[PDB]
Amino acid sequence: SGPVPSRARVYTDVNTHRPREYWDYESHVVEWGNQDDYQLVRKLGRGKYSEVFEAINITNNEKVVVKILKPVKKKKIKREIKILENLRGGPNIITLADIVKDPVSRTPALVFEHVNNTDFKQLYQTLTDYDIRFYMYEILKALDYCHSMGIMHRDVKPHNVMIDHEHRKLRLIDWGLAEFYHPGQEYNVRVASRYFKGPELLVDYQMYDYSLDMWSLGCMLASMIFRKEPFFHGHDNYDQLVRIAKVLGTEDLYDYIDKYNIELDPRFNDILGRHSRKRWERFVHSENQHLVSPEALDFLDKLLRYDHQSRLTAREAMEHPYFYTVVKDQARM
Ligand SMILES: Brc1ccc(Br)c2[nH]nnc12
Ligand SMILES: Brc1ccc(Br)c2[nH]nnc12
Ligand SMILES: [Cl-]
Ligand code: NA
Repeated sequence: SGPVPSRARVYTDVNTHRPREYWDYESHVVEWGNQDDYQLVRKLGRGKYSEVFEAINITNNEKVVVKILKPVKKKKIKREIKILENLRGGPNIITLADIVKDPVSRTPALVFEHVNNTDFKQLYQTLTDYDIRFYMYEILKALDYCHSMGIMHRDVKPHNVMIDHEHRKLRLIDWGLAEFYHPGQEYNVRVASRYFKGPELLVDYQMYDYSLDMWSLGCMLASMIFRKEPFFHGHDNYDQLVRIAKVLGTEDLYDYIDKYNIELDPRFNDILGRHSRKRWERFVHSENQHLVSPEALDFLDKLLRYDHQSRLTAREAMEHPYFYTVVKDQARM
């Protein structure tokens, strides 16, 4: 028999209740602007799918970020545009300002309202306890928002969090792997960066949901409170599940496999072995103990579960005692 079907615990049917045109990005008609409205100033970065530049809008002299898309399926480009348009104005979501083509090359580009190219990866191994809680809460605002809008990011990692530490402002960027959640849809498991991949991706369980982002968030949290980058340090996608199994234990892994009737790749048969579930105290030492509290460990434990349905939702996470002082200070301000 096949894998047991799965549904999101929250925001299950939000796209069903929308007009077709909200989520049917293949049918979306883009009005392409003129990249000659922008002059590129300098290169910020370069991923697999894009080169990113600081630029000037010559019309209003405003600084913007231009993301030149490396050639790719028209389908992926419409998906990213539609998701960015749907989420525009959401808390801690990057703002799409324009969609343009170079008049000569006809290469498509996305124009975003300016953010500094200071990613969380550059800052997140040097934060105070309070600032980890503060920025984690800001990321949760973006995730609860996109999940509530029927979208999963699928590439949550420190590089995709841009932070202005001076102004205590955060933006979740790079929506190029994001998808719409539809109940019963089987998704591509070749998403996310190795160290942040949820167990569903690693065992090829395709009927996943928003909870994938909550695993990635747990990987980030573990890295930061333990000063261990990355927390799960696999050599490849097979060894990645072994690194998880040595922490979360094999009993819960095989119970998860059984629960969803997952057909485990035979490569796993000799490498997973037999491992106890480790107490988090095992990762605490003199250099990180100031970042680790009962609150932090209780919260982390409820993000890093094999069973995607078990993980906290973004809103449940925001309700956790770990954030009580952040929530109190926000109200005060
Ligand atoms: Br690097 C970098 C900086 C700002 C934005 Br907005 C980005 N989007 N993708 N990569 C980005
Ligand atoms: Br990095 C970064 C993040 C969020 C905001 Br809002 C920013 N404004 N300038 N630079 C920013
Ligand atoms: Cl990263
Ligand atoms: Na401590």
